[PDB]
Amino acid sequence: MSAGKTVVIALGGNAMLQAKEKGDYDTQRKNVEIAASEIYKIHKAGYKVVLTSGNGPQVGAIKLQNQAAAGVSPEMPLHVCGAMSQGFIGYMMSQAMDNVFCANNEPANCVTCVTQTLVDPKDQAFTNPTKPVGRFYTEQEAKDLMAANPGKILREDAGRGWRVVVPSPRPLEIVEYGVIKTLIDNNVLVICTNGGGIPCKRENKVISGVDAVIDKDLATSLLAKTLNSDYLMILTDVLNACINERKLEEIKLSEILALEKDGHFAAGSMGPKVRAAIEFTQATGKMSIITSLSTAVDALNGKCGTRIIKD
Amino acid sequence: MSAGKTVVIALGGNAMLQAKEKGDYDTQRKNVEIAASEIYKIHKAGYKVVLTSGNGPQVGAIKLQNQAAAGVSPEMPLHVCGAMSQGFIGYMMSQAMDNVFCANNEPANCVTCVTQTLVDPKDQAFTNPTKPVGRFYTEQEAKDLMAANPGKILREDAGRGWRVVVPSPRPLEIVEYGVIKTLIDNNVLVICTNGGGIPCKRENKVISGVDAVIDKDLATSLLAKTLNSDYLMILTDVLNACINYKKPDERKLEEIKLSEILALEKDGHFAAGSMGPKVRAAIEFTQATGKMSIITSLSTAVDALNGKCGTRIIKD
Repeated sequence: MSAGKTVVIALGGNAMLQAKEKGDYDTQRKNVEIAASEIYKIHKAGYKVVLTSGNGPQVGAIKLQNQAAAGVSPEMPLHVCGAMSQGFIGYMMSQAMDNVFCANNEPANCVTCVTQTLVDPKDQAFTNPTKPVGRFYTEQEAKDLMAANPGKILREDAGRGWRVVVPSPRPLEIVEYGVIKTLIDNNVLVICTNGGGIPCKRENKVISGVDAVIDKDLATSLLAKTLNSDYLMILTDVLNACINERKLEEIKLSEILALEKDGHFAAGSMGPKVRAAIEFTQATGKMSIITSLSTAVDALNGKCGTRIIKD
Repeated sequence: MSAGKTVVIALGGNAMLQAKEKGDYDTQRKNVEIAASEIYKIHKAGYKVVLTSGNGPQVGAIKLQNQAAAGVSPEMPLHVCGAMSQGFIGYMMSQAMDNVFCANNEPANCVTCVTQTLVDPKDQAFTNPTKPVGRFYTEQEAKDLMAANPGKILREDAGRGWRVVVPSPRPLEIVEYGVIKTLIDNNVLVICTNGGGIPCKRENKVISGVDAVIDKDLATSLLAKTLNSDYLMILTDVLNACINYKKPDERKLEEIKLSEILALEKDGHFAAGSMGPKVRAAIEFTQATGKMSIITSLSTAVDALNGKCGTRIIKD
């Protein structure tokens, strides 16, 4: 209710895609329903919740489809693809949270907000795309893709295969900030900023879309401190941050500020996750949490996960 | 504006598509920008605004893409395509509204909500798909593709040419209504119900999508009344709903009593007509609420609001 602290939670890939599942609808739906049941617990413990997600595989299938059907229907640019993934991802999430609400005989009170994020158009990211999207290929398939379509680039994504890559500039402003705040002030569980937000530039007072995909964690950090949130929570499948064996539990700003200059996090898909938690904790004095989707409430209660706090 | 009366406006194909126009992104955006200018004037008059739209050409496109790409990427069902189209269309609309707000040194206060609409799974519509979506085809390009595409049904979209046709079951409930009313109470300009809502059924307390495209005027009419909005406004490309097309008896519905338009409906004056569901929709709002419903063209909206034009349906 009106009394709850606010937690901003950035769902990950596996809220939706497990390790090399195929992206059909039902598969993703069952994963979302599993996530929703965990989220619900946080709602029931009485925190206000802002939920975000990645959109990596989902925006990549969509851009793939736009490419493959170009001779048959006009191809949409990458920001429009991002928009369409928000609809789809936002649909799945809003519906499963409505269902878990109703199953527990609570009146549904959840929405998905389409979301734009301003970025810098001449960011270096536009001349070296580095953000993996879509499903995994082999280097065998990857090489034919590039041979086949030489505008497109694949790269190795942490031993899972090869993936198409897109420009990923830093998020500067969530355009729908005011509205998101209005909703949370009003006790709505808000889903927003799916996939980091639709990448846009603002020139001459004109917001127009640009072709990128933003880091979900960097955007949610931005969102969380903009909202002056009580917690930033980034969910994975792994209960903590680890190395090489160091398992990070509660750690102070400084020590983890010290571990990241030494690239404990320049090997993992974990660095900017750490980078996003740090910035938020730095900026707000409030705790950021990186845990598994499965121990989320345990973490809030302080029973587990990597928790980062002020000094 | 906290003092404002609320107006629920359904935008038409022409919000996004004009004349035989191609559906590239830039063309459609251009059209949204034009719609947004007109809308801004209603917000600037000081009215609260909930904006809806169709999604027929855009969801059929998306569905086209999923079918063409099915061998290379998993093909998404129609309700999931509906969701994506809200994403696409709501993004265009919000951005456009944002821009016109900024251009007028007014801070952005606008958002699209993904919207689910409940229907009846047994609704006859499911046995008789009727809603044209996507591009137009020759008769012959069409047969070429129900031999090819068994089950996928096409139909003669009104002496313009052939089109895919899908179940259009009647809307029963806007799942996000409460949130939409909360936004409106807080004076946010809300875009929602784009394409009439993602069609869903609710069974045993579980909501799940069904493969359909709901009439967006029916869904909007339903939303307006659930909101007890002050007006419901359906914007098209014709300044008015009309009677006896091409007689010298061709009359122009201007201000008109509920009783009189109902009877006209009953006698089949709009029946073989694009205005059919639009009149049904305004009737249903006005009959439920006593409030004025308006059928106008995008380019004379405020004048309609100001009572200088358009078909304005008033209670008995």
